[PDB]
Amino acid sequence: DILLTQSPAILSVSPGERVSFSCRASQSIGTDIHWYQQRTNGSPRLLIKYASESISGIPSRFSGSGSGTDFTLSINSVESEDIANYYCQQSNRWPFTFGSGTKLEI
Amino acid sequence: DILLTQSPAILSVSPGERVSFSCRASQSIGTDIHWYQQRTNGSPRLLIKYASESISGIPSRFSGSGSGTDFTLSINSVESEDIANYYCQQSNRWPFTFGSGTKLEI
Amino acid sequence: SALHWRAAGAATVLLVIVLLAGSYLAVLAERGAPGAQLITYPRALWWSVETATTVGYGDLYPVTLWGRCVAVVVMVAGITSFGLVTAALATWFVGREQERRGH
Amino acid sequence: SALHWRAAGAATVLLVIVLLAGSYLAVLAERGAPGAQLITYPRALWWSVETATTVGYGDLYPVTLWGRCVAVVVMVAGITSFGLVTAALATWFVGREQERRGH
Amino acid sequence: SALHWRAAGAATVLLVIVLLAGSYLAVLAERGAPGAQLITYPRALWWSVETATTVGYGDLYPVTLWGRCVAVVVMVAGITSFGLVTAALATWFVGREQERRGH
Amino acid sequence: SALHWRAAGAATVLLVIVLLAGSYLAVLAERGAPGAQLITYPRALWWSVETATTVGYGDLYPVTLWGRCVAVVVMVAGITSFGLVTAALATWFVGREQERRGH
Ligand SMILES: [Ba+2]
Ligand SMILES: [Ba+2]
Repeated sequence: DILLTQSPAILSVSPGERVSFSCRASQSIGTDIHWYQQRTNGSPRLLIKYASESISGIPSRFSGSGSGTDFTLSINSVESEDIANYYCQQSNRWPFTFGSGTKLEI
Repeated sequence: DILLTQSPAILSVSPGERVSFSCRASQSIGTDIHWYQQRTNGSPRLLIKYASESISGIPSRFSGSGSGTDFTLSINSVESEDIANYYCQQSNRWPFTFGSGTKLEI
Repeated sequence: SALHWRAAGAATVLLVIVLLAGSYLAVLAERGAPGAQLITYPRALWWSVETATTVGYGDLYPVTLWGRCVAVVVMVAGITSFGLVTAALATWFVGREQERRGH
Repeated sequence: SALHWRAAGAATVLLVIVLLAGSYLAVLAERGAPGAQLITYPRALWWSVETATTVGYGDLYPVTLWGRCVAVVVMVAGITSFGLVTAALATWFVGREQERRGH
Repeated sequence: SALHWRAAGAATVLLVIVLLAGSYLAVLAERGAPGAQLITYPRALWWSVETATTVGYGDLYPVTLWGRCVAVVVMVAGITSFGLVTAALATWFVGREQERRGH
Repeated sequence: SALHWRAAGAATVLLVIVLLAGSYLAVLAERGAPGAQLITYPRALWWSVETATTVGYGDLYPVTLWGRCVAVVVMVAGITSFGLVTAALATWFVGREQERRGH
């Protein structure tokens, strides 16, 4: 089954800097990767779907890119509200799977 | 997205010797690789297209070979006018991408 | 009016229904099978079309028994449909040539 | 009754037999060949169907001479069968249009 | 002259136009989509031909909605064209057999 | 005797010649192209058959302009041939139904 690797586990950045989260799939999955955000004690929240399609209601600050086995979630000039755990998820092959997640630290 | 690796970054050769530049693609791209030459303060100039097709007006000294994920640009008996930076570029999958480039040193 | 022309239409509507039911049933049959790729509706619908036309690119295909069963119905509907239009276009060409002659 | 409608049936029964013999012969011909994947009956049967319909997904194909020979018979039976129904549906549409006219 | 023979020609010219527009529209629709391979005209044109004939090798296929939409028109034109010649060749064989008999 | 039945035969002989010339020309056109796989006669011949029937498995396909050109002739001959038999089987079914009726 597809394994989603998210490394590093923790990401430290300075306020307003640009940050990129990584997600590698153990096999080619086209652009069937989606991103979620989960704040402390919160529920996951769809950020990006199909690797780069912006979701309605998500700051323009958020963007996604990649295809095949390498995917990147980026945030332009991070800010306190972005402090959270980020997960990737694939829908290319059954069963759907999740990455281990990356923590954003300011 | 396709990653083009060009190593070494610098290549040292003696006048008139034969030299070969390398370009590896992170995935099979057939022969959809092209080569460019860029001299100091110059614009890139197409040298070879589709891995081995000679371009009109380019010294016969220049040749290209490869397929799949390994490509080579060769120059027969290098000469001062060849001192420059060389780049590879793929058109197999969107978006087009460039290699990091290799510097020829005599 | 003319039966042939009716069967053509009947088969096109029908084919469209089989394409739609096929997409839905395919996902239903394939989800639950490790490695299955025919598991979301939009691409399943594209899969059904490439199956009915027999184009086959090999970017998607069923890997379970029911999926393949569904596949067979889609192929047969596509082939039978596309072949029924041809039989329709022949009864037309033949009926019109008769005039241009003497019937 | 009507020959065409009979040939259609004859060809469908026949196609089914070729599909079955094809699955069996395929496995027999492919086993023994390194890298061969058409080596178990259930999937061989699915392979025969995708071959006769010409859908081809490329998930399975013969790699030996006999296998390919078997493949050619299945393709030809499928194509000839599916094309014989069409010729049957045409003789029908044509025979019925004649009435709706004046024969 | 004869309608059927005309439709055949009409469909061949048309198919050629759909092949050409198809190659152009395909590239236009696929460029911008990560991983897309149907992104240069020459190979797109070859892609359109293998699609219209339904040969499908799986070396190239659209991965975007518009691309697939374009694909469907090419398949349908190819199938409808290739099936219209057959209906044409039948009206011919039928019209000629009538003579060799008594009409 | 009957033209249709003759064209069928003519097309089968012809198809066989195109298959043979196709295998030979394919190898000739593909050798010299890095990564080309259609480069030995036996498999080229199998390739030509899967192309003419449009089965396409995707185990082999031309990657050069001439190869693809050769491919197009093989596809068209296969399709035109297989579609000419069908038109032949229709003129037969139609000519025989006429008797069973009143012509
Ligand atoms: Ba096909
Ligand atoms: Ba195929």
